[PDB]
Amino acid sequence: DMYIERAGDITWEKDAEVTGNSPRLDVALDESGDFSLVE
Amino acid sequence: GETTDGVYRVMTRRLLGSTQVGVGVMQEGVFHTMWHVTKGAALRSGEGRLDPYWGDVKQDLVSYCGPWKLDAAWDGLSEVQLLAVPPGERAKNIQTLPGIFKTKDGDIGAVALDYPAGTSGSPILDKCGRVIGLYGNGVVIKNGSYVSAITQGKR
Ligand SMILES: Nc1nnc(-c2cccs2)[nH]1
Repeated sequence: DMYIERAGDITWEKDAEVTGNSPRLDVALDESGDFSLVE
Repeated sequence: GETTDGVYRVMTRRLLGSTQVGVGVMQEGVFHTMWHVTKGAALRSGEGRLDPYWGDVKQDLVSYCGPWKLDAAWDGLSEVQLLAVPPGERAKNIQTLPGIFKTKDGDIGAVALDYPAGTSGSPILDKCGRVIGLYGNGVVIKNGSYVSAITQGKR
């Protein structure tokens, strides 16, 4: 069986660490909910 | 069980010790997570039970105790925050400018951040703290890096 445990409030943090890029990708979504790259 | 709004870890004792299989959002009395985290199974919250109410494998989403309540959307321009809840580690906010997944059926925001699989279900928020989707369903791109869709339901 699965159980849940609280981990925190949902709030925006002022001055949080800023990272990650912003790629623009062509993708396909199948019936199983899997994303794949289209080339 | 605990009904307080917030972010929650989804745990199991089926495997070795106590394992974090994912994360979810409690909002307006409804628990929201990704389908691949629970596979639609019932959940325990203290001595209480949370039963599935709605779910869809293709969207990779599930809600418990009521219908999907999260309806905020990324504005297509601004930075957002992943409120990452990794296994055995404190909740941490990461700010990022989303990229885009372009599909035959329209565009969706995407975040290029890599966390353990048990981080799936962590909420992505806008500047007002509204949940614009959940992290954890995405793809491995050319250079081997992970990019998650910003997955949002329909209210
Ligand atoms: N190949 C790979 N790298 N990161 C991942 C995931 C992160 C959150 C859910 S799956 N999967």
